[PDB]
Amino acid sequence: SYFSAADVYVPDEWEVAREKITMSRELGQGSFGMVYEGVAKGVVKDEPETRVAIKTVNEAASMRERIEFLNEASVMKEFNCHHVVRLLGVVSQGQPTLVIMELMTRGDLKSYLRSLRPEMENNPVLAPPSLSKMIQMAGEIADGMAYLNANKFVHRDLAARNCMVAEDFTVKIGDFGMTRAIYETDYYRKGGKGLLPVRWMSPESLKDGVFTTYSDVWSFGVVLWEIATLAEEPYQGLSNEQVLRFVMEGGLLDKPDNCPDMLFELMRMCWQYNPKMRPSFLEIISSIKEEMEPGFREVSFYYSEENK
Ligand SMILES: Cc1nn(C2CCN(CC(=O)N(C)C)CC2)c(C)c1Nc1ncc(Cl)c(-c2cnn3ccccc23)n1
Repeated sequence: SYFSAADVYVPDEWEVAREKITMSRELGQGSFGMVYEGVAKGVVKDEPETRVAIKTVNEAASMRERIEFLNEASVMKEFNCHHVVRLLGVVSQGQPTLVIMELMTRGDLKSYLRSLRPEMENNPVLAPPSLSKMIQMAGEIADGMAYLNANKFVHRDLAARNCMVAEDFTVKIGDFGMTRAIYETDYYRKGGKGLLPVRWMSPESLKDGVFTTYSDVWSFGVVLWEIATLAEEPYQGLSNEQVLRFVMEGGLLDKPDNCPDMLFELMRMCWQYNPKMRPSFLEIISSIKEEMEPGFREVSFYYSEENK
């Protein structure tokens, strides 16, 4: 009279010995538990030791919660791309439960962009990012997204808060779902389907709640706008409800102050009302590849043999 509904986590080849992991600096609190920086032995080829981020579930959490955490985190096991944050191992044996991730020392891109805003202290400050630096970020994000699309995924929440920034300033698609609870006001719940990033969503997505790679491209345009405004709220001064109506009826974000023409042109291609007229992520990269740093050819999905 029924199918069993019991969820489990099955230890696999990603399991790492607890003795190989040490945790130091606290990075923050996730929905599941605390996240730390640390060091992991033997998790990267040719590296005796690697700096890592360690997501934890402590001894007080329920086993149901524990298993949910492990199965959610495990989605990242399928990916191996320079521009997607890597999962490096799992400690499911004993407690606390650990998931070991590539460390992104400069944080999420929204936080990073906001950190570049001048302080209200009249001190000397780095000028806003150059076109060349913004283009580099764009290409890296687009490469990670092309990789995900090639692996038949739709992201559904592409936004600066869901990209991460490495020590060397490389931007990558972030660990899935790790910042939505922190930037809670970037979401709006209107019904079933729950909390949706309405200010990042395409007109067609706002209309019927379906997401495609075409709507990921729309969101990519909004990310470029975020980069150019240092992460202002899109459609600031419109309520959540007013955004739905504005975008569905054809309204667009304005060209940011001092935004280079090239970048806004790219935004406009992403924001074509008809999804079929938007470029693909591969086509986006093709258009800016001459402006990418030379090493992009060695590490990108775009130039890899997997891009066929
Ligand atoms: C995303 C991020 N944030 N940070 C820090 C945060 C503290 N400061 C912010 C600031 O401005 N300070 C003045 C302190 C520097 C940046 C660092 C190193 C990271 N890297 C990183 N890499 C990989 C992962 Cl999987 C995670 C991560 C996942 N879930 N999760 C939940 C909470 C926190 C992190 C994470 N995080």
